[PDB]
Amino acid sequence: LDAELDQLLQGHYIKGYPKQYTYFLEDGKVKVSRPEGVKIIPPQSDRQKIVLQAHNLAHTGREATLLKIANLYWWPNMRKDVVKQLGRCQQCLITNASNKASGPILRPDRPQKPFDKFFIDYIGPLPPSQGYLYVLVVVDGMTGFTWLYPTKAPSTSATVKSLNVLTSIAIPKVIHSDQGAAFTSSTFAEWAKERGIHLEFSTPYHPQSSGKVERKNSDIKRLLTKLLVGRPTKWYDLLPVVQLALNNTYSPVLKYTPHQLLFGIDSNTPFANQDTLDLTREEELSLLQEIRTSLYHPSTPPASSRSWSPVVGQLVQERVARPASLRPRWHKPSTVLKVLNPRTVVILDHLGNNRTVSIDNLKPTSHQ
Amino acid sequence: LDAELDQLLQGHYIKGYPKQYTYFLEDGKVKVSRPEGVKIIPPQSDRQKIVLQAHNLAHTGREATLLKIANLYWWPNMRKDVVKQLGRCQQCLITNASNKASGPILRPDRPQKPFDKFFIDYIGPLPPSQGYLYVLVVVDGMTGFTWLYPTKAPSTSATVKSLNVLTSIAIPKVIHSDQGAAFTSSTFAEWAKERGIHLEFSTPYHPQSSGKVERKNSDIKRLLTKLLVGRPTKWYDLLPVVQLALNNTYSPVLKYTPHQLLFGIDSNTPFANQDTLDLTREEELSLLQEIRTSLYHPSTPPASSRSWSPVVGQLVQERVARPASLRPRWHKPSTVLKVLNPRTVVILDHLGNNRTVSIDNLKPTSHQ
Amino acid sequence: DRPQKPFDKFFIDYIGPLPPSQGYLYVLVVVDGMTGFTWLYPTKAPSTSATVKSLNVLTSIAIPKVIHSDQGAAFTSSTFAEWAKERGIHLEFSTPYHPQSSGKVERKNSDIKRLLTKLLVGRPTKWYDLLPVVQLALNNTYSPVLKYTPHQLLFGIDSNTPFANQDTLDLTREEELSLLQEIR
Amino acid sequence: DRPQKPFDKFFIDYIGPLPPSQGYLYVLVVVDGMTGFTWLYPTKAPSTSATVKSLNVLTSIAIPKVIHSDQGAAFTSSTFAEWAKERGIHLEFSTPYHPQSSGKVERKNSDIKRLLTKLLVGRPTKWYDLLPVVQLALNNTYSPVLKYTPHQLLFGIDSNTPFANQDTLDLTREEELSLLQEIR
DNA sequence: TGCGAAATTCCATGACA
DNA sequence: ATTGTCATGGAATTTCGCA
DNA sequence: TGCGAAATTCCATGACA
DNA sequence: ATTGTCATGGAATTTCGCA
Ligand SMILES: C[C@H](O)CN1C(=O)c2c3c(c(O)c(=O)n2[C@@]12CC[C@H]1C[C@H]12)C(=O)N(Cc1ccc(F)c(Cl)c1)CC3
Ligand SMILES: C[C@H](O)CN1C(=O)c2c3c(c(O)c(=O)n2[C@@]12CC[C@H]1C[C@H]12)C(=O)N(Cc1ccc(F)c(Cl)c1)CC3
Ligand SMILES: [Mg+2]
Ligand SMILES: [Mg+2]
Ligand SMILES: [Mg+2]
Ligand SMILES: [Mg+2]
Ligand SMILES: [Mg+2]
Ligand SMILES: [Mg+2]
Ligand SMILES: [Zn+2]
Ligand SMILES: [Zn+2]
Repeated sequence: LDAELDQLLQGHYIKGYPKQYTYFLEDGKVKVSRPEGVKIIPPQSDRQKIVLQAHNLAHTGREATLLKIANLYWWPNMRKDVVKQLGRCQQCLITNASNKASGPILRPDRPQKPFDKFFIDYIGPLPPSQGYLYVLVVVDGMTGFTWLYPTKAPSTSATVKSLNVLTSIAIPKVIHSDQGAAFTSSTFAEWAKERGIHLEFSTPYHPQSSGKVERKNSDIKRLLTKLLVGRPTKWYDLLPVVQLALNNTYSPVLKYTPHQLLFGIDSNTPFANQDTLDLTREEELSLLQEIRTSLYHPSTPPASSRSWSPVVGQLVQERVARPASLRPRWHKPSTVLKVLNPRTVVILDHLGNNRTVSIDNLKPTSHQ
Repeated sequence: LDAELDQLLQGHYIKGYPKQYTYFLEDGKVKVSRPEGVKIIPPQSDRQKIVLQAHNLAHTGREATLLKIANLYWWPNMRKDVVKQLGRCQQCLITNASNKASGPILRPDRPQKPFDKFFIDYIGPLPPSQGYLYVLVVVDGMTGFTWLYPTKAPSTSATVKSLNVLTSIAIPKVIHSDQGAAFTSSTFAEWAKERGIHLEFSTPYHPQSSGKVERKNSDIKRLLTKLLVGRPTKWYDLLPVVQLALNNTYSPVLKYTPHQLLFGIDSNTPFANQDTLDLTREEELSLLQEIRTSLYHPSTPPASSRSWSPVVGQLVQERVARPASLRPRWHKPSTVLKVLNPRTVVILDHLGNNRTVSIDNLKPTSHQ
Repeated sequence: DRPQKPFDKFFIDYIGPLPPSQGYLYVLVVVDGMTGFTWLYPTKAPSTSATVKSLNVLTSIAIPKVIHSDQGAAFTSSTFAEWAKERGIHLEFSTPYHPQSSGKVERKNSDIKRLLTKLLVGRPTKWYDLLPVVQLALNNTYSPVLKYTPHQLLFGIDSNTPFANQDTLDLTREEELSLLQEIR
Repeated sequence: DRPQKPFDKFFIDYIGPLPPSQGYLYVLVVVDGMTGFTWLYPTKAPSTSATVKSLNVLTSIAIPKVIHSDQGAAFTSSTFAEWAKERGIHLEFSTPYHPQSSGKVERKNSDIKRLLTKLLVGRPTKWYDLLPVVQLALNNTYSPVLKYTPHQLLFGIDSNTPFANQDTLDLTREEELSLLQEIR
């Protein structure tokens, strides 16, 4: 716009250009004497190209792009034009990191009864022991009572075999698992349908969702590590010992062991609690029903100073799962279809697929 | 000590045993009726074995070991005896995690002049490009000015070849590097001695120590990523472009580019700053000397609520570098010989070797 | 005298030899005395080795204070006695030729033997896969004397698999003739 | 008229053919007009390709506003002209047979040619490895006219390698006879 | 009605790779 | 069409033993 | 001597694997 | 015998343009 710049040279006011400055012509270009120095005022029709040229040098953000532009030019609301370019650079949007943390975690209510929800996961590969490499970990959500199964692979077949042994005791309402091949198979879905078991899946690449079993994986490995100090890593024969050990370990915050929450009475294990000896089994089960309901429940922690929470319609970006060397860590912008809760969201990518993702694997697209 | 328990049965006071309780004999053992219930008082000579038996079930900490013991027994200051056992369990000390964070980071003073200190490091392996797999990154500490060299391996030979090209410009006083094979070799030490260059090494497995170059590795990779979007990863021909791009990029906090801090004047690059055009080179170098000294310097951040700081004589434990599956993450306790600064320490392991380590790779041994 | 509790006494016994199913010929039966809860383990023999291998799985969940059995070789061996002493389990035997347990247990072992016989007819070689459903049936079976099922008495909650469809347990004239046909 | 600055003009030229050292036969010489700073690049030929390959390394550190050279084939080619236009570098040529630069530059190229000749005698095939030490020498060499060395004028600091031991640059009677011996 | 010490509770730290 | 968890050992706070 | 908007500064976040 | 660093883009704060 050389027409807009003409009125300025004459001396009459244009909204955006301060009247107190001296606008002139030199070397065939409109100039202005600003405190910083004499800058060139490019016509509106040239500004996009300048911003793009400045930005493209090192694909710089707001201030670093501005500082370059400001070396030669001046125009009203330069950063407004810088931000327009930053918001259109596909390379920057998919390569840059987020600088907004996720909102505070949710502390889902503890399942009310044992067998309401099981959390399952695999540990491994571990050093080979008797031809076994993996461990199938089953955690009852309410009690924390764990069942351990050595497997040769994290397969549907080994999960089914193990769970057919476990479910001889009781059948769970729900089985929560991650999106590992072993649990997302049609063979596993068929196995659950046949038994009235509902399969609930974690958002992908978010093991915090399976937090209950993940945390038990830490204790299993920590104990196996201790027992195997200065000996070959023959863990296969220790799984039963580890299982019994952990199921009978106090949780200092609850002041109960997973065995006690499941049965309301210690079995013939060392240091068995004898406090309900004079109670009848009915009096004992009545006290257990009371203990199970009065357990401590943590609350959501404070939000960090710079957190973001999802909004329907918001342009958001999913994190690349297994990013290759020298490739972007982010996918192209997506739109938030539904906000399931403040930490879970349904998105529609550029393909047109519906994906239920965790906000931990999302960043809000920058510059609107 | 069945002698100590005899005086108690008679009814006369012993320090530690509250007089208000009823101490008796039953089933051939001293008992006490406590609010919790009737507990057995084992003789002092039996307590160590009980604590060890309770602890060994799942190698439990203080409260979880106590809660088991308390199920059957009672004695004065039980936790004092629990903590004695925890402090002697080699398996627990080398397997358990720390729960004390390191003290706040140091913000070393910025080198005063260009060429005072160089920070060097390798990036790679990268996808092969023209037979090259690595990048030798050289960062001048004062300026942030970077030199990039493609290499076929992170070798002493490729470092020497590259640095012989760089040092044709100027020779540094110090070269700071990590403990990578390429820089710790005798051939590299010989190469530096020959040139008056002092080699300074980071504490092992602590890349924050090489923070200056590490941070530049992020920008190099981020820019290569952007330029290679939707194209094969042919990075070899982009190193020169990336080098020039980054050396001429503003640091928003300093309001200077690494080129400007090194030369005090922009070369014929896009958007070159023209503010010193009327100054003589001497006036220009005078202003540069002033700019170099007035640069922003960050200060140590606040200590976290539960941090630990090293003390000479303290029992401390070094982190295992490459821990194997099902093996302890910690080495056996060591003693702090000298405290170089609040974040660096000299230790003596059980072997008798002197090691300069970062507190980030140390935990203070628990239970004194 | 203290009220009866789960894990106070486990009653063990062997069922078989049965037709081979997945290489297995016997079922070790474990019944908790108080709750009446049943655990079934298929073995290849009524041996101490097989008893120990099976009971090592059960004792990784809960350890009984007492194990009760008849004078079968597998239970009277010095090996099985060493195994029990290690776990602090007291062994208890019924008089030879005079097997005694409890009313609740004697009745439970009858239902076990009958339910197994009922499902063996037609598929006598497919019982290995049926052991889990046989246990859920048995453990979700209402107790006339106690008002609660073994599952309720052990966990203090209702089950997600209530076996409301209380079946015959007795053989139909068709199953009866089909059973005598296998006896050839 | 604005004061002279570094990167305002780079004076380029070729030295050679020299005895082969590591396969190289020529040295492209780049002298900054203002500071007198020297960059040396060994080439296998005085070609546009070699000039472009060498200057691509230099222009990754700093780009001159103007390049000055004589009418040598490598610098007058349309390829070298395309290369300069791409980088916004103005090419400037001296009149054929009349090479003009500046007093500071003319003197610098004399020291370069002399220092090279001085070190070529005895080890004429080992100059590739000596190029870094030759440059540090040249750049840490005090300027009578300006009071400062090219290193000081370019970085605004003293160097860690001061070449206080100001040598001859002239050939000794032993080096003179040894030089004429090679001329065979 | 209050003191010193012991017992209990709190809770940041870190790992489930 | 879902969602972090909790053992750990110093510190902070409460309770105990006695008066 | 004070208003609205623009410009600048602040700074938590996250990655150097 | 050593030690974190700094681009990034919303928010917070300051400065500018005008009166
Ligand atoms: C392709 C690649 O293998 C994908 N993948 C994992 O990386 C992975 C992890 C874990 C799994 O259970 C798990 O299944 N996987 C899968 C996804 C499904 C199946 C292929 C396996 C896992 O537990 N960890 C440890 C971890 C780390 C941080 C935490 F906060 C928590 Cl709570 C746990 C994190 C890595
Ligand atoms: C045997 C094993 O290869 C050992 N090892 C590394 O793991 C490693 C890293 C790094 C190196 O430079 C590096 O040299 N190494 C070496 C040690 C010496 C040589 C064998 C290589 C490195 O930069 N990163 C990224 C990183 C991560 C977190 C940070 F806070 C920072 Cl500032 C950087 C962390 C991993
Ligand atoms: Mg998993
Ligand atoms: Mg996992
Ligand atoms: Mg390195
Ligand atoms: Mg590194
Ligand atoms: Mg019998
Ligand atoms: Mg010439
Ligand atoms: Zn960009
Ligand atoms: Zn231990």
